[PDB]
Amino acid sequence: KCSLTGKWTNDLGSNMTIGAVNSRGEFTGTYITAVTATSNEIKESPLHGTQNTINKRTQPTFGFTVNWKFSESTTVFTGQCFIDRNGKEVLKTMWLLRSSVNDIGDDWKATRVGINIFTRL
Amino acid sequence: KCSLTGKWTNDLGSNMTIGAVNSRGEFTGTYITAVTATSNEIKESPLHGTQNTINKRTQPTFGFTVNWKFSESTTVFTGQCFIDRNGKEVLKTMWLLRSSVNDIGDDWKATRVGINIFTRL
Amino acid sequence: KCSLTGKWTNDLGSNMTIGAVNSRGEFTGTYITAVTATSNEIKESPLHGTQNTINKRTQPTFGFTVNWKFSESTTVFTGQCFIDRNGKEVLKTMWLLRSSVNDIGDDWKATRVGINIFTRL
Amino acid sequence: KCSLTGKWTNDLGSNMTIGAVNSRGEFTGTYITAVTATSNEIKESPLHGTQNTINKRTQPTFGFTVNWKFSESTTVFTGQCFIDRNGKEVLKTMWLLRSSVNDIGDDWKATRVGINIFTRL
Ligand SMILES: *[C@@H]1O[C@H](CO)[C@@H](O[C@@H]2O[C@H](CO)[C@@H](O)[C@H](O)[C@H]2NC(C)=O)[C@H](O)[C@H]1NC(C)=O
Ligand SMILES: *[C@@H]1O[C@H](CO)[C@@H](O[C@@H]2O[C@H](CO)[C@@H](O)[C@H](O)[C@H]2NC(C)=O)[C@H](O)[C@H]1NC(C)=O
Ligand SMILES: *[C@@H]1O[C@H](CO)[C@@H](O[C@@H]2O[C@H](CO)[C@@H](O)[C@H](O)[C@H]2NC(C)=O)[C@H](O)[C@H]1NC(C)=O
Ligand SMILES: *[C@@H]1O[C@H](CO)[C@@H](O[C@@H]2O[C@H](CO)[C@@H](O)[C@H](O)[C@H]2NC(C)=O)[C@H](O)[C@H]1NC(C)=O
Ligand SMILES: CC1(C)CC(NC(=O)CCCCC[C@@H]2SC[C@@H]3NC(=O)N[C@@H]32)CC(C)(C)N1O
Ligand SMILES: CC1(C)CC(NC(=O)CCCCC[C@@H]2SC[C@@H]3NC(=O)N[C@@H]32)CC(C)(C)N1O
Ligand SMILES: CC1(C)CC(NC(=O)CCCCC[C@@H]2SC[C@@H]3NC(=O)N[C@@H]32)CC(C)(C)N1O
Ligand SMILES: CC1(C)CC(NC(=O)CCCCC[C@@H]2SC[C@@H]3NC(=O)N[C@@H]32)CC(C)(C)N1O
Repeated sequence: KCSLTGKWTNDLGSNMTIGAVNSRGEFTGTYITAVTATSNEIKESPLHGTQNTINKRTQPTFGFTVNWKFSESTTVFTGQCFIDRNGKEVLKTMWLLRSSVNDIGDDWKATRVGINIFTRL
Repeated sequence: KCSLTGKWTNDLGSNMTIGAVNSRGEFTGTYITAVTATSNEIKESPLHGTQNTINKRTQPTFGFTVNWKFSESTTVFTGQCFIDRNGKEVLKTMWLLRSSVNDIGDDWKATRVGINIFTRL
Repeated sequence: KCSLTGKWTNDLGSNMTIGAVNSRGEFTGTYITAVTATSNEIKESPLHGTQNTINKRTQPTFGFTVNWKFSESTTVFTGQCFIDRNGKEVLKTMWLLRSSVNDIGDDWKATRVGINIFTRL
Repeated sequence: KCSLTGKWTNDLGSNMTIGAVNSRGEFTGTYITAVTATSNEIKESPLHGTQNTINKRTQPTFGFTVNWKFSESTTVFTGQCFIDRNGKEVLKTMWLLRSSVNDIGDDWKATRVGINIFTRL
């Protein structure tokens, strides 16, 4: 099975624990990033997301928001669960990192984009 | 004030109602998209997200996930609330749309990106 | 007609002059950005791109690279030319801004994404 | 050295040959994609780009446009050359794929985003 519940780790070394997914596809969890651009100490951050429940797909899409507890930014992840050739689950995700800008004129430079690959711990 | 709670509409005509934001910055709501690539009839979809609570910023960043009830995809929004020159609130967001792909080999083509500007209704 | 040749201006106030498009769809030009995150003075920068010519579409897709002459970054634009409801040409583009990072470990944070809308001057 | 000139292959199996980079940082080449969403047979496609020449960086940023000869879309790549721990050259790139849409109302769904990692052949 390819279930979001459990512990995950991505290619950067970030930790991710996801709790039970309810009948509506909602789940919470904690995110421990290995990499930060801030000068603050990294701290465990809550994550909230949902997984698509249409058709009850064996590899449903999902998204979640990480509310960083040491930064003023927000990252959103979206991706899908895959059972690779071997039979091990993989989460392929793309993310957007939103920085805080003091002016709406600086908004053009506030969004970063990137990918992450999560495997089970 | 620039508060996510209330009704919003974006440049595509999509509706968005966000409920109260709790002390942890979590909020739920419903999303009614005006535009769909599916052949299904559009339907109101739940959204879940959080807004950054670090520093009590008057224009905090936020992210939320839309779990489409008529599609098998997931969209994640991230952006910031702005009080423009006049004094009207604006949400500047970028989003990722994740489609469902049956194979991990098709994963490269599953993510769309775009922007939305939300104003109060 | 919706031809890339000529002068353009986007929602940020950036200037853009595109030269003739050759039979292979290649074109050069200059880009004058109104907004910069650097402390350097902005300077006119060359751009190089091509436009798709597969079906001689009235609104072909295109892409080009801006090689900033005052920054160490690179921006790539991709979009399409549209003849809007009125009859005025519009270029709808999305871009990626690549910053220079000293280490491959910092590569995750080096890419920005955003949109631009160009109208004729 | 980390020079764009030569042959490259990415994680999808796509081929890439880049010619000499001139004093202005311009280069051409051909791109052979392993993966296509079209029903057409894949064909070698020209690419045009430039690499940043500011500061004579040993790992300068670059961008290029692929003008697909079998599709009506355009892909733009932007990234940086890295000399990894061992001594291998790696191109870390993000790309935007622009599809052709008949109407400006469909423009919201026309852009895909993704990453590619290129190693020397
Ligand atoms: C992600 O989770 C893994 C699994 O626990 C963490 O790896 C362990 O980290 C501790 C920290 O001292 C080490 O003592 C263990 O030996 C590590 N185990 C393995 C198997 O590597 C990892 O630290 C977590 N990532 C982050 C950023 O906290
Ligand atoms: C977004 O919300 C607005 C505000 O209610 C909707 O606009 C109304 O739509 C109804 C539908 O028949 C019309 O009767 C009203 O005249 C509209 N009011 C205004 C001020 O335009 C709009 O339909 C919503 N968008 C979607 C996609 O449902
Ligand atoms: C983009 O092009 C426009 C058109 O020339 C520029 O607007 C002019 O800028 C000069 C600069 O002093 C003014 O004197 C003119 O009055 C402006 N004309 C209009 C119609 O606004 C604009 O400056 C260019 N953008 C950048 C960033 O250089
Ligand atoms: C990318 O380049 C490599 C290197 O030539 C190609 O790999 C060869 O493909 C031919 C095709 O029949 C095989 O006969 C060789 O055995 C392959 N060599 C290796 C080392 O794998 C590859 O085909 C190219 N990719 C694409 C999409 O054409
Ligand atoms: C603007 C920038 C570059 C980013 C901001 N910093 C942060 O957002 C740190 C919070 C942790 C982000 C972890 C991302 S999230 C996606 C990816 N996947 C993963 O595991 N880690 C990364 C603010 C400052 C100003 C410091 N800097 O400069
Ligand atoms: C693959 C593609 C193109 C997309 C998929 N369709 C959907 O995801 C429809 C669900 C509503 C999305 C609304 C987006 S969300 C961001 C933006 N902002 C806004 O208001 N609307 C848009 C699946 C199919 C196969 C049908 N097609 O083909
Ligand atoms: C990392 C960051 C934020 C960006 C880098 N700066 C630059 O890239 C300036 C070069 C001009 C870019 C213009 C973009 S391009 C797309 C968009 N459309 C438009 O017209 N303008 C904008 C480097 C530094 C470190 C200074 N900062 O910090
Ligand atoms: C809309 C969509 C999904 C895409 C369009 N197809 C193409 O653009 C095929 C041209 C080759 C693209 C190769 C990309 S480029 C970045 C990445 N890196 C790599 O090596 N390959 C991939 C049109 C149609 C309608 C067919 N489909 O549906």
